[PDB]
Amino acid sequence: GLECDGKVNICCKKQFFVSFKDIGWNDWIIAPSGYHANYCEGECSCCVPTKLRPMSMLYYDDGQNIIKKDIQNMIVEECGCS
Amino acid sequence: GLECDGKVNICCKKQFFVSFKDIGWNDWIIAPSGYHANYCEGECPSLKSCCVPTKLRPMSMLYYDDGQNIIKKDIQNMIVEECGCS
Amino acid sequence: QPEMVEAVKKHILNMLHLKKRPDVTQPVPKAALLNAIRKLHVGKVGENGYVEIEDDIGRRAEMNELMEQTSEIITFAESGTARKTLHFEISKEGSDLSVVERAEVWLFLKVPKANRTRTKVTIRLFQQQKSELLLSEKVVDARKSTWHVFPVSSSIQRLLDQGKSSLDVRIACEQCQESGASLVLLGEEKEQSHRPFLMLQARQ
Amino acid sequence: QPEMVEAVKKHILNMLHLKKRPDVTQPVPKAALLNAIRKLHVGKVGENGYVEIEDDIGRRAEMNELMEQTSEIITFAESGTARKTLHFEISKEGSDLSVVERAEVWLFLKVPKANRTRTKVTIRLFQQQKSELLLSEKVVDARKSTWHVFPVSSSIQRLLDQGKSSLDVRIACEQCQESGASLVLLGEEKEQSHRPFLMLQARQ
Repeated sequence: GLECDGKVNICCKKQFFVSFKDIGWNDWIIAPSGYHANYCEGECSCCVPTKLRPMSMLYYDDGQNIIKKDIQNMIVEECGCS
Repeated sequence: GLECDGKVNICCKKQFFVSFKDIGWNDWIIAPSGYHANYCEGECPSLKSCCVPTKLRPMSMLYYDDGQNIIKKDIQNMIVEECGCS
Repeated sequence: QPEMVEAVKKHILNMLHLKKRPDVTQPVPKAALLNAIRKLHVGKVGENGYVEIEDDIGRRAEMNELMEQTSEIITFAESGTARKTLHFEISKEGSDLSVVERAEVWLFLKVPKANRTRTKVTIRLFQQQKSELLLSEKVVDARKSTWHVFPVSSSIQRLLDQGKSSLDVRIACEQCQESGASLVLLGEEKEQSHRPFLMLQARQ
Repeated sequence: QPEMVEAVKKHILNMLHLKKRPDVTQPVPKAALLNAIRKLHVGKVGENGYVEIEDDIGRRAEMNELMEQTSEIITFAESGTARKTLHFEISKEGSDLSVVERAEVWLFLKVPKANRTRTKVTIRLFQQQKSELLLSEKVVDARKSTWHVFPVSSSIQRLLDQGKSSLDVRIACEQCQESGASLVLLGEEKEQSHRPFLMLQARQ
């Protein structure tokens, strides 16, 4: 489990968090507050995600429709070389 | 999700089941009966694609570590359920 | 054959943090083993047979992938063009879902004064086509203002089978008024919290 | 910055099977919304506005990875060289484990005749060092043959901290015999099913 911090070059995960307020999505997305956009970059074999975590969202599909969904492999928790 | 069946060249999973009895491991491995040795082989067009497992399932084992020690463990990413290109 | 059998062997050993398969010894008596794992609830054994792991984490993952395929839809009623009627425009997400596991209509019955008299009223829901079929017939409690759930899984199923996504519901409750009760079919201000809604839960 | 914000935007939309972000409209009243999700147990609401998803599948995955860190060890007693003493050789797997969550010693008290008299007996467990420290002092039921659990988490914790992997236990029960009861310390024929054992559950 490697964590990219600036100048490292090996296959690790970057970690930038996105809040739906700054995006203009906090009106149709009821919950959660934000998405953990963690991605894998670097050079090895392909630097693929190795540990994935499902995520549940609560959102407006329409003016009168609420959706509760559970997405698999939504959040990349840990990656390394393949 | 692609399933390798004999003649095929795209990135899919081949699956053969291994019973610990046929291996000589059914004495220290109490449970389960066998392991699902599913692995990903195949070819993806070329930033390259490695045909990596995409859906993984944890598995728990019950086994003798010693003559008087029993272990119940839960391993992550033990079984490869589905793969695709990366 | 052998090169692969040895390949998964080493893999199993790496996952268990073992450099090697355990050396062969004489294990504890089987009766001793089975009894211990039973009492600790780590393993099940039945009818003089093999052992199955209780609290299998693989059975948990097999469950988490099930609810990943099951989606919940909350469809709020829109005011119909007719008396005592609700319009439901089910989200287009309902097209991706084939099998209805559960479908409920939620109505709020408002009862200002708690009656000890006339506790029972019959509420009927009518789906309108072209003709009205009975969605649900339910005798409910008229003691106090409370919610009431109407099972319509079969109807919503049949509706999705026919490729339709719209439901028009007429509601009937003759005994409601004399009980001092009224079903909320609209968002009265300060009563908008009681706006009726359809719940749909479907998979695949 | 923007090219990346748009990257996750498209990503989220592909997971939801949406070609596009929903068009802006007028949503249902919040009181209507919050009340509905509360009653269906799909969401929790905190006063002043905050919304948390009830039955978050992310919490389940966070739970599954937790029990992946935790291992259970069942260590069977080996017969000591002294009277009324058990020897425990904890698996080397216990070295990988640093924090003890739970540790139990299991003893079977055999009572052939069900007595209404002399119901209470005091059982003591002594860890032997160099000196004997009290593992557990428990008053138990002597009505009928049954198992009895002794909590020793603190001691097993202390033991693993000291880098040790061995436990020698002396057992004392003076009132046992006059109760017509006896603790099984060695697995007799057909009584091997009652062989005493230590349970260790630790993580990280």
